[PDB]
Amino acid sequence: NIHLFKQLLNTETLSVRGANPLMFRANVLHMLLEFVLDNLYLNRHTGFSQ
Amino acid sequence: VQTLVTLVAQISETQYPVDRYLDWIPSLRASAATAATFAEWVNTSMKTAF
Repeated sequence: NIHLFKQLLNTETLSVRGANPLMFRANVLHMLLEFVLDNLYLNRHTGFSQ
Repeated sequence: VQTLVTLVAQISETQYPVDRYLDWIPSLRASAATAATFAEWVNTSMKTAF
């Protein structure tokens, strides 16, 4: 799952299996922001059955 | 309507006072849809009888 933590500022990283630890906080913040944004929905009432 | 309310009250919790004779027969806790289908079958029976 490394590719998630190298998405923000690892433009200098060469290897595909590596990531820079110093941007871990920035990557985590971006991940959390996207997590919140993806969940902005209103629940819908569909229907039931006994 | 009297025939309807009398019968439907014997498969649901309705506060319409009826002496009950068929409690020893198992049945579920009828919901709106189930009562609707039951009434549908009751209604057609009367129309075809008259």
